[PDB]
Amino acid sequence: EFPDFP
Amino acid sequence: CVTQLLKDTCFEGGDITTVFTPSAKYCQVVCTYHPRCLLFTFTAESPSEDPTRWFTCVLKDSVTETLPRVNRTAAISGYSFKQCSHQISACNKDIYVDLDMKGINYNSSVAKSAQECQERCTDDVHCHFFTYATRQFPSLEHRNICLLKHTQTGTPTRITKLDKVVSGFSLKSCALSNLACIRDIFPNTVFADSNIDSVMAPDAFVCGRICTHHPGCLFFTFFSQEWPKESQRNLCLLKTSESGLPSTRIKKSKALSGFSLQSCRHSIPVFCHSSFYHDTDFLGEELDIVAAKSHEACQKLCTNAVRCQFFTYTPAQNEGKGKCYLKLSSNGSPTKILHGRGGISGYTLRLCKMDNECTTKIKPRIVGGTASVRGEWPWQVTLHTTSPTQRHLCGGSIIGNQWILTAAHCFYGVESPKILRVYSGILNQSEIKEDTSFFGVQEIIIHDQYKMAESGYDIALLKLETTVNYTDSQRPICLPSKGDRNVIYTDCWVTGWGYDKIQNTLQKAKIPLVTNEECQKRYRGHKITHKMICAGYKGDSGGPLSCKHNEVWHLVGITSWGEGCERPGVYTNVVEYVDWILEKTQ
Ligand SMILES: *[C@@H]1O[C@H](CO)[C@@H](O)[C@H](O)[C@H]1NC(C)=O
Ligand SMILES: *[C@H]1O[C@H](CO)[C@@H](O)[C@H](O)[C@H]1NC(C)=O
Ligand SMILES: *[C@H]1O[C@H](CO)[C@@H](O)[C@H](O)[C@H]1NC(C)=O
Repeated sequence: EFPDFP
Repeated sequence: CVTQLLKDTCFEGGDITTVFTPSAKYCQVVCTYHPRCLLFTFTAESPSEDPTRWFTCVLKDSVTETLPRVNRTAAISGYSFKQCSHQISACNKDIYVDLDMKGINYNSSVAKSAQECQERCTDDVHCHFFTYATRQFPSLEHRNICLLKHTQTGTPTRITKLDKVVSGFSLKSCALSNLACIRDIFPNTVFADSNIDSVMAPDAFVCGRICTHHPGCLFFTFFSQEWPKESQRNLCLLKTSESGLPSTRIKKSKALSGFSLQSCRHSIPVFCHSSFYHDTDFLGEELDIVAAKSHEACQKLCTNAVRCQFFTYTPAQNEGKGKCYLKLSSNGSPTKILHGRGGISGYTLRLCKMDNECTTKIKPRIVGGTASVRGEWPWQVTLHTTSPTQRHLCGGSIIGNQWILTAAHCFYGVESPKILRVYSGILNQSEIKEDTSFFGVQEIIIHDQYKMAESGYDIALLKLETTVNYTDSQRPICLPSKGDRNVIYTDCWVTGWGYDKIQNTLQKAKIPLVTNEECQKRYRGHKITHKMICAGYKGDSGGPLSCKHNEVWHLVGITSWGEGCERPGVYTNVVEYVDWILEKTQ
């Protein structure tokens, strides 16, 4: 996984 | 059938499942493609609703085929297209602004535009959907990043509003991907990676067709009926892997293994399993049982009953009349497949309407050996010019309701489309008389960059001013798929009349393809580009090069020059012009 947008 | 939606209407109950869609119109597509959904209720962005309950698409089933409507604000509903005669696609070109669609985030590259992000998603083995942060996005770290995503269903696990971001789906189901399909079916081998799902399939064709429309399935294994363990016959395991390939292939026997084909989706049947399965009983929930004279009449009753997904027919093998058991299940598939009880089983054809129409089977009717008949080449058309008097000018192929694909060099000093006349289902030119009906060309789309036939960029479209009532005499051919670039066609056929000197009856002749390298040698003065393909060792300008592959016909080439009825003819390489054709048509 990548962290997604703030 | 009720294609339109319903301003502020909710259906009460039915709740089969709940998913998140970006819009009602797409929720309708999900409903249509789900094996049990008849109707739905979507929740729009509104004052009236908690932000959590937005983008909610609730798929429903009713036995009566409708539900009770309730006036409720922000709600859009809600019938599936199963009831419709219209064709249907899952292709959704919509880009969704200020919208973040959530799932497993797996590549996080950086991109030029929303467009190039979509292109990446479409070209990737794992991508269901994407989010792209525009230039205008706050965090400078994040602006321009294109992160790809997947889920179990293909739909997002959630949808939230987030300013300066754009979301959208893979366009594999618009025939736009350049991902190569692998058509090879590995026998006596199994695969051992993740097991994301399983159904009961009667053969490995069916198995691999189900892998194709299942969004999380990249490859599969089928344990045939002849397998050891009782608990595992007709078991279609649907697989995937982080890499996307099966890590390893075990010799392991009585099992076939293959790959998804989401990429070559149109041009192959997917939803349409017209075959019958003899001394085979499909287990599931019974819906009706009816008198029936043939197992064909059984299918037609299944197909005609919207809830029915599959059937078994019991021959009186007495008074002649069989029992037709109309059935359904949770997915679209039997819960158990049993052999040795004398039934004929198959599926609803209510599903073929989702398949691309140029994939429908061919009849059987004649081999002639040399000349054509009735409905042999339903896509081939004759192109008439009214100047100086009425004559055949070109061959063309039907590729759309409203479209012909043909050579640009055909239209040399044609001044107006109004000089043209397209005729379909024609054999003897003799058969054309003033009374004979024809299609009038609204428009000629020549490729920009076309100058000379031997320069190669030689391709034309005719938009017909009235659409084609599809018949046994008038059906389209399919465009080659971009995934199928590595395909080795071995059953290729040129059709036409003579075009100089013209033959009366439609000439048919099977011809071998010839490699570009190989052709280039025979052709001294002129360059043969990758945007051309060759063949040889009896048709017109603009005439089709038709190849049969897996009982489906493809338009591989269009006639362009050639010498002489021995040197190979040059052709326009249709595959290399697919973005283009799709561009100019939608
Ligand atoms: C064209 O029509 C039939 C085939 O449908 C053929 O037998 C006939 O000979 C042709 N007519 C001519 C050459 O006058
Ligand atoms: C819901 O309300 C009323 C009565 O049920 C009726 O006029 C109609 O069916 C619905 N829609 C609107 C706009 O009033
Ligand atoms: C996405 O990122 C990979 C590495 O994670 C990179 O090599 C590539 O440029 C991107 N994807 C492609 C071409 O599929």
